[PDB]
Amino acid sequence: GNGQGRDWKMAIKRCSNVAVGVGGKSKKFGEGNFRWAIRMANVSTGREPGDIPETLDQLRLVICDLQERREKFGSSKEIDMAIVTLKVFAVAGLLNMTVSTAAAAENMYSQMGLDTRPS
Repeated sequence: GNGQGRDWKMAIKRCSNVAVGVGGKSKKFGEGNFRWAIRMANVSTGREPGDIPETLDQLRLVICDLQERREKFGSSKEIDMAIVTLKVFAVAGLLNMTVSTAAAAENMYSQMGLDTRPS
């Protein structure tokens, strides 16, 4: 629960290069995107609104719970945006791995087996 730390800002800064669209013909991820995605995920999964994931493991738990909810209740433009936004924050932010688009981050998140729930 700390979206004010300097490590948090560096994570967002890394994700500033990532595009929401599949090409160079789109927007760039902003800090508002991630705060919205995290908050929307916390409320949906019985977490406190302002709970900020510190480690990668914490974020994966949120993503797993959110994807599970999408599997049970259904998909939508909002919940898909939230899930992919967290995955971008996971790959390009915490792991610091260069991805061009959100689709690339989504693809890297799966290949590295991050979809699997930790223990």
